[PDB]
Amino acid sequence: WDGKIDGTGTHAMIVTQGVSILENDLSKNEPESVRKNLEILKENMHELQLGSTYPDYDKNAYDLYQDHFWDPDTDNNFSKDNSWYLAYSIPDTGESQIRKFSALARYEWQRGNYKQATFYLGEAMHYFGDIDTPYHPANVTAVDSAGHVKFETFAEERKEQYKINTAGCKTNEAFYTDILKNKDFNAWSKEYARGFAKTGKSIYYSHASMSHSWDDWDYAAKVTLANSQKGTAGYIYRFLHDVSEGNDPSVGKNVKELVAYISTSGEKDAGTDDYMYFGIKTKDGKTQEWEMDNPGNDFMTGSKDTYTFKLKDENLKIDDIQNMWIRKRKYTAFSDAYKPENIKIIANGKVVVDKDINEWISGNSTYNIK
Ligand SMILES: [Zn+2]
Ligand SMILES: [Zn+2]
Repeated sequence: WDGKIDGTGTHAMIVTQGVSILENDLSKNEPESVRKNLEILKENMHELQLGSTYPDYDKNAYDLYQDHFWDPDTDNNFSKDNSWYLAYSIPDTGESQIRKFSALARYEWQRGNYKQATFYLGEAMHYFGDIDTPYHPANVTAVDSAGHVKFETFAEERKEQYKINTAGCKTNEAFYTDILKNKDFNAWSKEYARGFAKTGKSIYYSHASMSHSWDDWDYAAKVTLANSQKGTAGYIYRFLHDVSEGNDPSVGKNVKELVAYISTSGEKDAGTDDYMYFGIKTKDGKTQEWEMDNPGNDFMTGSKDTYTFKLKDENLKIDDIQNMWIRKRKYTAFSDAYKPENIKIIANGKVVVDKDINEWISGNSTYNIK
């Protein structure tokens, strides 16, 4: 979807309606906590809107051209066994970004940081809207500097006509009730989002592609924006319940993957061009290292980088992981010290490590974070 850096545009509309939807569908016997947390979200509407649009303008990433179009099965494929050379981190997908930002949002809300939490939530919804955008050609045709395409700008000038204010039922009915059943947030999200994304892919072939008429486009925008709004409301509903009832999705399950959200200091020369690795050591002495690499320029000054690591051993619990570290290895003979500001590690939907560092890492050395 289209959006603007000031928090306006299609993305912001979706997220704004996501709240109205909840405002009207929330049944009477819903817990006060859910109801009062919704009020806190509404009071931070602007932040929700800024988060909803920010990913298309984020300048603290990898200095690459934005493109938010993936095949709906990408995440599922990357999850299968064998289908990936484990020494390499897994690429970021909209599907995985929903989970990352949702985890960051929950962690922040529980520590009282509502503004930061809302922003992160908005970012999670931005990616859900994307996978719900019916645009799936092999070759993309960008029309602006933010990587948007013509279908999105077409929907943008007509966004107001596509609004909805109800999911179709009350939160005490099937749609909302089914959302709370799966205590495994990450598992639920995967199956929940694919549905919207596949329907979106189908709509692309039958209505939204460039060969279809304007009426087909208007209809495509109508049905996919309704799905996006509804789907978004469902996410926000799940979020409110998760943060209200102190719900933990990682409850006693295996850790097949770890996610690193690294904040590099804004101080001059803090970023590095040297090789960077992440590693872990179990209670039984087994170790595994991964190279943190993405298509763009990694670890830039003041950047916020993301790396997904798939484990060899799929039968380890979070507690079995004793140590965690990052390691630098010289690319050239010239100095290129690295200064990370903060490092968060996520496992099964929960922020298990939140560490401020603000220390220089030089030469070929290892910095332990746990
Ligand atoms: Zn978008
Ligand atoms: Zn986007």
